[PDB]
Parts: sequence; structure tokens; C-alpha cells
Amino acid sequence: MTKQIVVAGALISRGTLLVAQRDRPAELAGLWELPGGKVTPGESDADALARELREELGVDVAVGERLGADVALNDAMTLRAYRVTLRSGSPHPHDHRALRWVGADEIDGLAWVPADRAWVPDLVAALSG
Ligand SMILES: Nc1ccn([C@H]2C[C@H](O)[C@@H](COP(=O)(O)OP(=O)(O)OP(=O)(O)O)O2)c(=O)n1
Repeated sequence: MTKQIVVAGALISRGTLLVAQRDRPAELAGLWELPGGKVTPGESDADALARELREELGVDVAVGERLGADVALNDAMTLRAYRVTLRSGSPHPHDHRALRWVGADEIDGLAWVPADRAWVPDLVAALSG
């Protein structure tokens, strides 16, 4: 449906999900997301996501299966989540205001960025198996 894709990672470790608090732009700063970024020319979804998580968080991940449905952000961009597994590193907020590990009991009530909120059921399911 669009020409531009934004990939995001659902990193689950020890039964909790990594969420990242945006610091920009103003309209999203303070709200929580699955970290990731735009797929750039030449990149696969996995290349782009692993690169974004290395840049933003300082971690190495393996990119797994899609999580949940694609989301239309606007007329130009589609947002897609993938499950990812931590291979090496501890996440650090290089670009984000804060990081947090959340369990199933926290997913629904988190101050999500609006687009990511459609993934709530999928994230809760992922944390429960
Ligand atoms: N889990 C996420 C990740 C991103 N987005 C939205 C926010 C932006 O509208 C768009 C692009 O996200 P980026 O984090 O890549 O924003 P940038 O604009 O910083 O990308 P770049 O600066 O590389 O152009 O996707 C979102 O709704 N949910």
C-alpha cells in the first residue's frame, strides 16, 4: 500500500518486552514505542531493523517473524513490527528519552505512540508464550 516502510522490533527477554520512550518530534516525545526506523534503499527489513537497534540501543539482535498487522502511518509510510531476540549487549538509550522492560500487565496501559497501540494484543500474546 505504500512505498516507504518503517520497521520496529519487539524484543522480548526474560518474559518482558523492551519499550523505548521517544524524545522527538514534539508530537511523539514522551510516548512509548517499539524501537526501529525507516528501511533505506538497498536494505532488507532485517538489515534495517538490526541496524536501527544497533544504532539506537547498542545491541545485536536476530530478526524473527512478523508481529501483528502492518499499520498505515500516513499516505506515505507503513509500520511493521518483527519479533527480535537479543544476541549480544544491554539496551542503552542513545536516542530515546528512556527505556523500560514491561510485562503483560503493563502493555495495555502504557502511553504508546498512537500507531503502536494496535499491537497491544499481539504483544501480550507474545509475552504469554
Ligand atoms: N514504533 C514506531 C516507530 C516509528 N513510528 C513512526 C514515527 C515516525 O512518524 C515514523 C518514522 O520513525 P523514525 O523513528 O524512523 O523517525 P525518524 O523521522 O527519526 O527517521 P529518520 O530520522 O531516520 O528519517 O514512524 C511509530 O509510529 N512507531
